[PDB]
Amino acid sequence: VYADSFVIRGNEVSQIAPGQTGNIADYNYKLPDDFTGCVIAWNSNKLDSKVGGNYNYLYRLFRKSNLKPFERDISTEIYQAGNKPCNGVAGFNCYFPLRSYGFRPTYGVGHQPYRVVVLSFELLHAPATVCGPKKSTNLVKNKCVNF
Amino acid sequence: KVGGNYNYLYRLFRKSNLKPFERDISTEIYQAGNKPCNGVAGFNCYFPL
Amino acid sequence: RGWIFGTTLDSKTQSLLIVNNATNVVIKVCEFQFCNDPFLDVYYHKNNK
Amino acid sequence: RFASVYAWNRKRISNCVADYSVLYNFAPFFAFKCYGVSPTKLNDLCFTN
Amino acid sequence: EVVMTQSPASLSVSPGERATLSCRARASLGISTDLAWYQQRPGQAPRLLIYGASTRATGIPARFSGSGSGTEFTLTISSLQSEDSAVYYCQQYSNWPLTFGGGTKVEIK
Amino acid sequence: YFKIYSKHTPINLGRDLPQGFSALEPLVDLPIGINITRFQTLLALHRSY
Amino acid sequence: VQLAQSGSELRKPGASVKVSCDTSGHSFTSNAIHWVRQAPGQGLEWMGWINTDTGTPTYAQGFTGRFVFSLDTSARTAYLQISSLKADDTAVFYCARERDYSDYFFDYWGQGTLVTVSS
Repeated sequence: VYADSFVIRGNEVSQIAPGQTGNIADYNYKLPDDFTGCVIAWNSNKLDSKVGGNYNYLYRLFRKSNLKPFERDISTEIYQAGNKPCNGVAGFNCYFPLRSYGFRPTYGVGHQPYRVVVLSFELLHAPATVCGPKKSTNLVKNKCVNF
Repeated sequence: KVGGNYNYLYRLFRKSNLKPFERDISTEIYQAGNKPCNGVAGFNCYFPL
Repeated sequence: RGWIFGTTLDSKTQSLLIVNNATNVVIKVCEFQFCNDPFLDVYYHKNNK
Repeated sequence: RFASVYAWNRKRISNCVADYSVLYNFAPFFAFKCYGVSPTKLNDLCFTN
Repeated sequence: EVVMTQSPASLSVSPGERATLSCRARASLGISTDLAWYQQRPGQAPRLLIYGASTRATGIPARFSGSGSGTEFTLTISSLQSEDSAVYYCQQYSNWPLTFGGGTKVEIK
Repeated sequence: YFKIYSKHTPINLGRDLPQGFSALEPLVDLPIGINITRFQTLLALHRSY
Repeated sequence: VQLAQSGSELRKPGASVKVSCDTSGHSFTSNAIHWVRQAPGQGLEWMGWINTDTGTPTYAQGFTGRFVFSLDTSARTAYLQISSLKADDTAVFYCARERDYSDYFFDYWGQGTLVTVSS
């Protein structure tokens, strides 16, 4: 069982799905088209916002290319967004990719922060490790039984 | 408004359903009975707006 | 002994540290800073010892 | 100010360059249900008006 | 978003002369008579002058007259007075980035 | 997913890459992820011959 | 027309300012109150509004966060709060009120409040 979670704006809840594209599903977190398993999302505006604004959340905005599914990139650097090479610090035609969110309780639905967790499974022919609430029985041989 | 917003109107009475993508802002007293609706209003006389 | 993987092999990017042991193996991918060189005593001579 | 349902106003758009992804930040909507084309690939097709 | 541009920047004319000021809004789809004019004497707060395309509010004399439609609007005045030392602004209540114009600095000689 | 297949094949008498046929068996799978695009070795050159 | 507004004060940097806007002078067919700011030598620019009977503020682009809009228990007297004043924060703050509902032109204006930053 793979339980990985993160916090995104409610406007991007529907973007977490196989085959989706956008500003958050192309640079930060991607789901494969043959994904088995599924996701759980619920509102968390109750403890993830302040009147002044919760600026503890960052999201990537600029990248060289769209990443492959199930990859992580926490690198921080300055994207080449102009003809003049980006020496450092900041400036015009040199955009820092990691921008912040502006969650606050005054905003309406859709803009409030949301808390989401996705569970990843895979049912292949591998030795089982986790199972459901069942009970074993005796083994019967040489008889027609529903195994 | 706490008192109540009465600035929005709609149409309720018509002779027949209209085709898709048409409008009608005309105002007239619909006849809803054998009694003619010459004007104003009355029993079996309905203002559609 | 071992293999190392990554995309840049620098401090800004994560990289693997698959290393072999006599009766163990250690795999812990982390954002390792530098990987200078295996420790060498300049001797590198096994014809005698 | 928005029009009434019985007097809805038709607004035309022509001869410009559109970007159907910037409208997410304009209003706090959530569904954006659409019928004939997926919202995923709105900024690739070319229309008449 | 809809933003104004106002010219001339400043006015310095003797009282009693007709003057015309133009407030143009850079909008593709226009404003459609959703404009207002304001007069702010130094000190006290601005006071309402004209609402709508040309209609005047309560307590304002018929000295002031306005016109315009669609994108361009013009204000015409007559019998300018000494106490009319003020800066005139224009506002559009058409979209919801409510902004004001650059202003015309009208000075009494 | 990082997959490793291995098989310890004996018989290396004279040929550097002897002919025949041998199939490698799965060993372990790891949830690494990342965008690995680099290969490097950690050969221990403290003593060689 | 002459809604009672708080007077001027002199504040040191890093202090806090409270500005009130009394309303009961007349009768109002509206459920909102507005605020207008003017630089000492520049023109007018909007900041936002709060909905009466709901207490929900609304902020503009460049005036978000630091500015505080509040109402009264009777939802009639509107207070303005600011903190961490800067050297360029000096300006005049007005209080504008609507005439009739859905008439977004301002007719009732307070006399204005002056805020000065010095030592």
